[PDB]
Amino acid sequence: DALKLCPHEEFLRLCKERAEEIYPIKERNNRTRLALIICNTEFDHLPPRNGADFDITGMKELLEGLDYSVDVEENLTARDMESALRAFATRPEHKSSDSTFLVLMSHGILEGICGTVHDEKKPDVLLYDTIFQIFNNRNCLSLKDKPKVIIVQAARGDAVYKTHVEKDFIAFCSSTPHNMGSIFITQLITCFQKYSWCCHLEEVFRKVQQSFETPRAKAQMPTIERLSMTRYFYLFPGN
Repeated sequence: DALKLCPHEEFLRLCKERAEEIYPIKERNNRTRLALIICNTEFDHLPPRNGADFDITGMKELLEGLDYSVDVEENLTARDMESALRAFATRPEHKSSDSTFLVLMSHGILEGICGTVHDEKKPDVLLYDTIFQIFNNRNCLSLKDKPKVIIVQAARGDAVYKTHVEKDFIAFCSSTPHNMGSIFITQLITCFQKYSWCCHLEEVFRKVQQSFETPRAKAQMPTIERLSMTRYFYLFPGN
């Protein structure tokens, strides 16, 4: 229904008592949080993803309620998806932000998400590794030490340097095969609305996952992947 807000006194108490345990929050009047939604709905060689407008609308409204300015991209090839991500990573607003969200919705394979022109004979794929590399501690200094939340809906889904430089990420992934709004996005929005005022990000994700704890829904439970957060991320909605 509505995003429940965190009382300002609870925000202050938690930020004072648990300051070393949670990501710091920039004050609301000097803050310029950005979020990005990429959604592919029409493909040259894949079924359409109808009702995506409802998922986009819901996620945009949720993120704006969480005080993110939302850029929406639709129906891009893998090349253009990577371009959009690099452009977003260089935005100067991130300097005066405390965090970001990246929401990706398309068909997917194991290694990444499909662009609009993807075919099995001529693949068009944005690799997940590319996403994490674009925003890592070397390549995105303005988001360094800040939580980078990647929400992925992709139907039909040395490393020591990677472990050192890819920090403060979390990915929340649904790979439910295709067939209004999608179940994963609806549950995600409901749990943020009901719980983000009191629980940190991973507790919200766990409430989402618990909603799939039934015999017939368990196979579709979204997964937390590539977790490298060093603190807990409280959103303090309304603050």
